[PDB]
Amino acid sequence: SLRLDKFIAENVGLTRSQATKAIRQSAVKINGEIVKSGSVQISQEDEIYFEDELLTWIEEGQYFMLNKPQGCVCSNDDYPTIYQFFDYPLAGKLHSAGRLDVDTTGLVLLTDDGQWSHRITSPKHHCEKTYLVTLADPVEENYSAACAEGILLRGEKEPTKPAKLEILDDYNVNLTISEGRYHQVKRMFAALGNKVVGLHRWKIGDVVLDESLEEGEYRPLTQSEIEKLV
Amino acid sequence: SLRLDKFIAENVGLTRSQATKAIRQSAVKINGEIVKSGSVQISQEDEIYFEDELLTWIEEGQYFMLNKPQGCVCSNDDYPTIYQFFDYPLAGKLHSAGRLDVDTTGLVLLTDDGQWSHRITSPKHHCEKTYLVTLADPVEENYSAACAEGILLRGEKEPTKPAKLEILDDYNVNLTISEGRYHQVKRMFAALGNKVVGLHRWKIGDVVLDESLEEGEYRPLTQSEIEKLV
Repeated sequence: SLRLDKFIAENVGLTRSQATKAIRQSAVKINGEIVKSGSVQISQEDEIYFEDELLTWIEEGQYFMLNKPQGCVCSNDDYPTIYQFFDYPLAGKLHSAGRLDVDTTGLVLLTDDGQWSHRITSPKHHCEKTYLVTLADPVEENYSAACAEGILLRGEKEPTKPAKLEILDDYNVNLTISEGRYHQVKRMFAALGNKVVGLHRWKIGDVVLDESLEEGEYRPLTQSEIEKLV
Repeated sequence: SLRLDKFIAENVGLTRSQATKAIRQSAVKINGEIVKSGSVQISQEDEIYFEDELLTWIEEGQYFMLNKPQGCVCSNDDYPTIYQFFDYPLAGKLHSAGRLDVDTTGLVLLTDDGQWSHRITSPKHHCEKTYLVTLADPVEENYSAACAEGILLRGEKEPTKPAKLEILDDYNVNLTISEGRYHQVKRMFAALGNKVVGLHRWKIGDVVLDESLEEGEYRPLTQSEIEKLV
């Protein structure tokens, strides 16, 4: 067996200090339990989680893009999960690099590489995520400026970071955000007096969801896509 | 008349900088519409909202505690509101010091004092709120430690601040939090693998909900209670 902090540092690509801080911030679990000590000994009989993503003991280097349908979640284990779209043992070696809510559709990246996935979801790297947002009511003239300036939402201590809004038509826009607060997009438009009736992610960084993928289908990423994301 | 930013600063008790930021961040409305220009002139007849709480220009000093029932919301706007329990014009000169979701019951403080209410709900402050929480599945031994040491919720950059959990029985607990993150209580228990099926607030600071109040009933706060929340 080996130390939890050594495992987290090496598998998530963090310094021992960063791994220690993550552990202190309740970001690390052993078999579903929050663990606050980096000295705890672990083995392959243990399932290790970082920000709720299951890390594999046998990393090989696998990367995929999935077109997620509604009605399923991005957890390894109420609703079915995205792992139903993969066969075992492959399904058991993967975790996600940015989850999508149960009814949000689109681009979900799956990988067995914890260093790669963390770089993608790390706030510091502020990776851009673009969503096709369909609204119940017509877009208003103040939307673009509000998104660019930032919106102070109830339940938040800070306003949303500047986001880029692109109007497609009166009921559809593309919104690019470099963060992912709880139900952020839904809350942003609700704050503006509208309602999100459709949410589809089609881009992360410079990687676009393969439009030939039906919902539930996935394909391996190309080396170019893998490299562009980090 | 006066500038929207002067009104917000004086009424909510913010610095001119904070007021300017809140307005630019779409947290302020004039007669139900978001206004991002602090220079806009307003009269006593205009209805000003800060994060959807209706403020009062000429404060008289009213403070009440209401026992909120399920099926109603805390706002002036799908369901009936808690202001239905008040007669006009009083109902139109009050706002809350901490809102509860539609099916959450219990203690809601109503007032026309923007500074008093702001301090109670301000993220910069740490006013304690205690809830009787009923869960779908049995509570677990480690719940207390988890709440005391912090839980990292999806959508958050930092773990929840220290909270106090008291187990009452197999499906009920009292949880005291000094934070106000979006749907925090529900998300905390969801993170622990459970589900809140019942939620009743009975204490804010050292002020306890009057047990003699039937749902829908309210009473004025005593001077002692008003001061305890100062």
